[PDB]
Order: sequence, then structure tokens, then C-alpha cells
Amino acid sequence: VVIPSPCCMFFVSKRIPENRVVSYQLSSRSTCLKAGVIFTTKKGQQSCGDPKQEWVQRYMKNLDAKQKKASPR
Repeated sequence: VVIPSPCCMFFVSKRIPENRVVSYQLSSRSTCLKAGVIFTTKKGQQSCGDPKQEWVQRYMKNLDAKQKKASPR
């Protein structure tokens, strides 16, 4: 699983509910909204997650563990 670097135009007003988020997309460049991550919801939304926050990090943690875990549902 590899992601390029999708950018947005506004940081999430707040964290997100893990029960709605599905996966994030890391973005890095000096032309977008600074350096942060992008989280998509299940409904099909995509909000920019702030790395300084603990939910993008707390999320990236359980999201990176999928490497050794294989649960489709």
C-alpha cells in the first residue's frame, strides 16, 4: 500500500472518530497546506489530519499495524 501526497485547503476542525475513518494519505510538500496527513471517512470524505494531534498519530499506529494483521472485516 503506497500513497503519493494528496493536498487539501483546510485542516480538520478537530480529530475524527476511528469508527468513521478508514485510512489516511500522507502528503509532503512546501506548496500545500504545510506538512500534515489526510484522513478519509467511510462515507467517502477526506479531511486533512494534523500530525501534531494525537489522533492522526494514534491512528497511523493502528493503521501501520495492518502489516502483520490481515482482517478484511
